[PDB]
Amino acid sequence: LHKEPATLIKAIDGDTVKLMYKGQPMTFRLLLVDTPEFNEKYGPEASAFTKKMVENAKKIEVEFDKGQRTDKYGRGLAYAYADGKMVNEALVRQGLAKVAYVYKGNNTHEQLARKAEAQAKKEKLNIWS
Ligand SMILES: Cc1cn([C@H]2C[C@H](OP(=O)(O)O)[C@@H](COP(=O)(O)O)O2)c(=O)[nH]c1=O
Ligand SMILES: [Ca+2]
Repeated sequence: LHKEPATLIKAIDGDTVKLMYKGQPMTFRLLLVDTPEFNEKYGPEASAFTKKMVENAKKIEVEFDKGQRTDKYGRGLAYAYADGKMVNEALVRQGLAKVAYVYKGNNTHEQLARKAEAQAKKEKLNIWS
């Protein structure tokens, strides 16, 4: 997989963000994860976590997997990086997202995400508390 440039337009919630990609505004949904909705427990903390990561980043990148690049709602499906650190994995590591929506052929980082989830669960963090 390859990292490509993008710039932040605006934070949305724990697992969606509006980015400019190839010069066009798009909503991105983060692959392999599910954060709580803002109305749910840990939703606001997940939103804040993603917001801080993407707003503080000097460089945002997106990486598409091998399969579908947009979902049925027109959202981009990607792994997002802030100053080289994967947002998707970082949310799971912090117990702010569950590994979820693992579809075959867009699952390159599944192992990495599951290992983060195991560690978060062992530490009893947030969702796992
Ligand atoms: C993350 C992801 C979500 N989706 C779709 C499945 C779910 O459909 P439904 O809306 O029919 O439940 C939805 C969940 O996204 P959200 O968690 O943002 O609600 O997005 C994909 O199709 N591919 C993906 O990789
Ligand atoms: Ca969600």
